[PDB]
Amino acid sequence: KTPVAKNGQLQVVGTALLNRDGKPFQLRGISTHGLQWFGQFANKDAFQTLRDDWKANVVRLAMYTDPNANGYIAQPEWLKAKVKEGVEAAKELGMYVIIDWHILNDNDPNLYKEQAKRFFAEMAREYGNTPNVIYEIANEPNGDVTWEEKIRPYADEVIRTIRSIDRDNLIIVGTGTWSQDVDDVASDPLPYKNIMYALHFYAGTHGQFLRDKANYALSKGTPIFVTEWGTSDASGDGGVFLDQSREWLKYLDSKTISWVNWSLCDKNEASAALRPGADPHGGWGDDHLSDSGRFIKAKLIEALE
Ligand SMILES: [Ca+2]
Repeated sequence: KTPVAKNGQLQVVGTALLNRDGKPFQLRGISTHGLQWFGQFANKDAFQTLRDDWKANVVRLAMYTDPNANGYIAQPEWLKAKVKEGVEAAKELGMYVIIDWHILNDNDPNLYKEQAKRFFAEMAREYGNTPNVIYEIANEPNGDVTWEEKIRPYADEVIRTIRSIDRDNLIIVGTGTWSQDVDDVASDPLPYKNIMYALHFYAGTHGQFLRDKANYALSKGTPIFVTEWGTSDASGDGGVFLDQSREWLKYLDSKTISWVNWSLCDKNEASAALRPGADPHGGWGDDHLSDSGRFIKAKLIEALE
């Protein structure tokens, strides 16, 4: 029985994500790399391998926005079509699916706020009628871009647009310093239904100092969802950090915090789950899973156990 058939319409109560029966529920899965670069993996066959064999219950569609990255602003119809294919695939498989407005070098989400509103309004009219879709409205605010000054104002307007159409599907809002500054949200939280706040980390870079920030946020009532994390270090030059990854996943499991690994592609970098040449349509043998991918697959299987 599929994840969506078993869990239905999710709800946020306090810090906690719950399923349709009010039971605590953890989403676990993996993100595409940028759809403009590694979109070949965002298909129903790859996703079925993730569901059936890896035991993932969520996928994330990383739609870069920055036109210099060949993001949505440079080629909106072509990228929107990829997002739709990804969402339709997830719907057919009964998986949850995150539509990620993947800001990064465009470090202030306000830069493309009008485009974000129109895009998410469309996504909500198309997909807001079933439980699957999750709207991630600003991947990683960074630089001099704070909760009070820039992120919350952006989020309030985009959330009002979404909530005028889709009253209940989850919305996840990024936080300052590449979605680290979750401890700033409680100073002025958003008064809408089913909102959670992003925490991102790399196992080779972040440790207890960032877990303390998460705990502080949780203690003030801020719901956290890890929409992106890596097994490598921030630069990616350290190889993989599996004992540090295990420590982080133990922490997230203890708090029933949902998590999404980066990334499902075959780029020659430590955080990529697949080895170069891996089949876009799934069924990956061990030869084409990287050290990171082998670990993530095993952890997902173990969690369902
Ligand atoms: Ca809905």
